[PDB]
Amino acid sequence: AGAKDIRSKIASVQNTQKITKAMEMVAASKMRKSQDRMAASRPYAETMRKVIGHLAHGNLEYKHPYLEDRDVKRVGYLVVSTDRGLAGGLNINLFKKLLAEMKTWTDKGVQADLAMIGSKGVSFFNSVGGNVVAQVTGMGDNPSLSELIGPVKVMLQAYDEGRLDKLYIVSNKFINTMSQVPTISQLLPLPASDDDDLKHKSWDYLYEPDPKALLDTLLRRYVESQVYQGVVENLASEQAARMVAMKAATDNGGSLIKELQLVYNKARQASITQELTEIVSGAA
Amino acid sequence: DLDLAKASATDQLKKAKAEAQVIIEQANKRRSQILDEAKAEAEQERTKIVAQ
Amino acid sequence: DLDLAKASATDQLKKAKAEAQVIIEQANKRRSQILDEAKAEAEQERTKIVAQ
Amino acid sequence: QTGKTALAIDAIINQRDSGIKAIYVAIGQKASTISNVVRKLEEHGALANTIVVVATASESAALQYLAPYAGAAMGEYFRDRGEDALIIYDDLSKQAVAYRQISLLLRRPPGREAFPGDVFYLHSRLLERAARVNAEYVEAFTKGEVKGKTGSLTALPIIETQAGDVSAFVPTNVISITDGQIFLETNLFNAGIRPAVNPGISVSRVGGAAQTKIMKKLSGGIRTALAQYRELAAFSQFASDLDDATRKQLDHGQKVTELLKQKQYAPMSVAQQSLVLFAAERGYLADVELSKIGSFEAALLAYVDRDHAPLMQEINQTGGYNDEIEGKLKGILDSFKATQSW
Amino acid sequence: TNVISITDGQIFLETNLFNAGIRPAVNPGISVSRVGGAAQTKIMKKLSGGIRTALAQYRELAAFSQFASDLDDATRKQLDHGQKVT
Amino acid sequence: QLDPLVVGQEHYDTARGVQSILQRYQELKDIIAILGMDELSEEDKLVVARARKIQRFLSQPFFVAEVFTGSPGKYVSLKDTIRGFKGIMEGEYDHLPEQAFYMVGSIEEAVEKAKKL
Amino acid sequence: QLDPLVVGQEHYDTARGVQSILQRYQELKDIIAILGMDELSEEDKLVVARARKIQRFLSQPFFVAEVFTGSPGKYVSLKDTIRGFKGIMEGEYDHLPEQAFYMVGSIEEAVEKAKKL
Ligand SMILES: Nc1ncnc2c1ncn2[C@@H]1O[C@H](COP(=O)(O)OP(=O)(O)OP(=O)(O)O)[C@@H](O)[C@H]1O
Ligand SMILES: [Mg+2]
Repeated sequence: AGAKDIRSKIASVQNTQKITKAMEMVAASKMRKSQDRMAASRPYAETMRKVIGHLAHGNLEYKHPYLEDRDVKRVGYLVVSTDRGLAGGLNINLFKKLLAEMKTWTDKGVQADLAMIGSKGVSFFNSVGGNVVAQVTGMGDNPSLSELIGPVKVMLQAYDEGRLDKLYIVSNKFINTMSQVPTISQLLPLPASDDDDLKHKSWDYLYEPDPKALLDTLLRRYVESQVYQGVVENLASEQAARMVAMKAATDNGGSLIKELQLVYNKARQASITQELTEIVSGAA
Repeated sequence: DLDLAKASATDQLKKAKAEAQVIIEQANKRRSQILDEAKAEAEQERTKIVAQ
Repeated sequence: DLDLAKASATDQLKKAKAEAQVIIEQANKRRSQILDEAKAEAEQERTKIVAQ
Repeated sequence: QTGKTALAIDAIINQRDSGIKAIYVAIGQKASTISNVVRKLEEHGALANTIVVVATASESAALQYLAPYAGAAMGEYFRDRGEDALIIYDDLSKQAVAYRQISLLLRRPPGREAFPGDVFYLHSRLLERAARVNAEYVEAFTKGEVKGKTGSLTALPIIETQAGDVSAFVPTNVISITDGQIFLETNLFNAGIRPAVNPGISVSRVGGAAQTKIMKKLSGGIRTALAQYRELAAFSQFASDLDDATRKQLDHGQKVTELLKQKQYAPMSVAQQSLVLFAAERGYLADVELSKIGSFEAALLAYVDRDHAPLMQEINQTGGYNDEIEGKLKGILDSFKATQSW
Repeated sequence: TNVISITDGQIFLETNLFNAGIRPAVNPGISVSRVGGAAQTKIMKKLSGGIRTALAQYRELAAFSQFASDLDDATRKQLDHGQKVT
Repeated sequence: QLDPLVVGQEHYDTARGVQSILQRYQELKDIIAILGMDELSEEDKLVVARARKIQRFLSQPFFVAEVFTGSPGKYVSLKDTIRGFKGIMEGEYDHLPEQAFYMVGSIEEAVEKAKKL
Repeated sequence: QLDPLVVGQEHYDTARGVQSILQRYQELKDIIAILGMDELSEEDKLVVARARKIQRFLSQPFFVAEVFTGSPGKYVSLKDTIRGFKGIMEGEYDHLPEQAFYMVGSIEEAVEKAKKL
């Protein structure tokens, strides 16, 4: 409608610019605070990947499901995903990579299973109509190391009883403050693709008594560490992806305001000139 | 379990064949309704155009 | 045998639907042609009588 | 190009058997457009019931301007003898443009938007002639020849807006005068909602007193529900969780929006409209997938016409509604939805 | 426009403020007095500069009030002070 | 007439309360339309809910409008009107849907439409 | 003349489909301008991905315009237009890039352009 309405439209775009600017800074506070959690979790997880760099080597290995390989018919994926929108093209560029791999196995008839962390994963894969074996949501700013475990309680029991023949973790990764990469990697069977510790081959290992318990409990901490660190590094990726996208909106909003104001200044000037002609031509 | 399965399978198949045969005869009732209406508006079109 | 019997029944119903639609459409095809014949006959007759 | 004329000549075409006489007044149209609309009236049965009054774009500014009044004088003859007439003034806006030409050439002072000030008096005295008169007035006019009959003249004026802008001087005057409006708009028409009737800004000031009881009962629910569906659909547009009341409402509203689309020159009797609304307001549509809703309606009308025509005659003649009518319609919807295919 | 140009200052009263319960309804930051502190008593002149700057800080923070749970406590202080002055 | 020296403070406080809630909701309504209601504070989400109810509770069917509505018209006392708006501004009806208010009548029968809804 | 009786149904349905997709693309453009496309639904993204191809395929080289674009002009039979747009809206071509459709005479020429991008 007219200038009165257009002036009201501009005020709503100006309101939008501010709010999409405030949540750009607030996001950038969270992406730095969550980077500290990631950087503190990294050394523990880095040690766990060195620990399996040993466990892949040696001929002293006993029997143990997670450590030894298996002929593959059914594969499981743990997908971490956001509770919140506005992160931009984060979730879907991860999910298409998952579906490409999932399709690749499904090509040869290998079965697949999903377990999800976060709201958007549940909805998207329910829309595609895939399996979902287990779920957790509402992780918020930072979940506890114990509260996310439901998805792995099923997925670990599934690889134990041979319900699964591979298990994977699926997340974005924080490679830069303004760039992040979607990734998929296998946890089980603990990949013998990793190096044997040949430099330390002279030191071939001696078990402590009760080697079943010591090996099993240690590997439970390994998968617990790999899943939790992957969640935390995805949460750093979301708050970073939000800030970048909120920054663009503030700029795009600014363009929309200048455009609209030029339109209004025309409408204003015309309505003055149009009615003044009607008045002066009415002096007859 | 094999004997009982046969009986229902037959019962299911006879039902499916009965509904399919009804649908083809119902399609012929739709056909003959459409054709008689086509005939009815063809005579009516001629009669109005010559009256016109 | 129970599962393949219902598979047979559903492919029979899919054929029956196919049959249902085609019959309607040949009727629909026929409808268009007859009405075009009626329109053609009326226009030829009308134009020669007005000339007469 | 939103279907203004299409609606009004379909309203003429549908009077072919209602007993209401029609007048179509063409102000300022091109003569070949009139010749085409008169042809469509003649392909249907409608021309024998209709007067066509013409002032083409070639004719002088006084032949126009005066045409609506010439049409009303013909409609009043039926109105004052206990008969019903329907008069469609086409482009009452162009009547105003012709009257502005006359007024400026006569050097009368221009008012707002350069129209003369009396332009409201031009249209208001035209439109207040359309009236229903009581039987006493007819008896007095006819000098006792006709007794006990009430005569009526119904007017359907047409206005063109330039960009949906209702604030122009001629639209604001005519909106002030009339007993309601139907807004047709381009966004709905391009989306394929044809007829493009905007349920929100359209209103009838007579409302339910004009309907048959069956339509009255069903339709009262439709229009305000459909308006709120459009509000709810905006507020929803980025909500991911949808509560079941909301999910149902947005679903129902899409299915009703789809149901009200209708092809040109294909008017529906009372019984056909009533049956299709009964399908929506009793939820027989609710499970049906949306593109099939169009085929569902066509199949339902076909089914009922072959199998249940005595009820269609009952409803069309009476317009009645009762528990047995609801029961018979319930039985028909239950029977159709089981036995037939869309 | 003429009277805005002629006068020494403006008190803008606003309806959004009035409907939201800010009853005196004066919109700061668009209202102005070109005479300013020369008009004003020593005590009022000394104290009122705090109000002027507090409401300026309040306006920018008001956009963060929707999600002011995660803020620097200094900002949180400025925001909770802006509200209580308002 | 809307000032405490006529209306009394009971009525005045109730009207000023309603205006402030509806004004706030009109600002929140702009955020929602693009950022979505999940983006709000949980306080602002509760204000948006209770406002959107008050907006519907101000509706009332008239027994000069039955021909349009088809429904029986309602009359309310001033006393009952005040009590109803206080009840939406506080918690008593936080649990009813929005459609349970629309064209109801008293608050004492909005619960009944909720049970019907 | 855009009327089912004179044009017949295939032409009429194709024109109204094109009109419906391009209208819906106008409705999304105000979302896309502030939010960007990533916020859209996966069906809304498919509407945009088709509409953009439709807008490009409406372009054409003209024999009188050869002096400007250098490229040789095209004359397109009506049958090729209907077949072409019907295929885009059905998604027969959802694997080609947008550039494939710009300034190609017929849909065969889009697929040959797509081979060389
Ligand atoms: N219900 C309908 N369904 C499909 N198409 C329709 C419908 N109604 C009208 N149309 C089409 O819309 C076009 C314009 O209709 P119409 O001529 O009535 O519009 P108008 O507003 O009168 O245009 P103008 O402003 O030129 O008088 C025509 O092509 C007509 O066939
Ligand atoms: Mg027209």
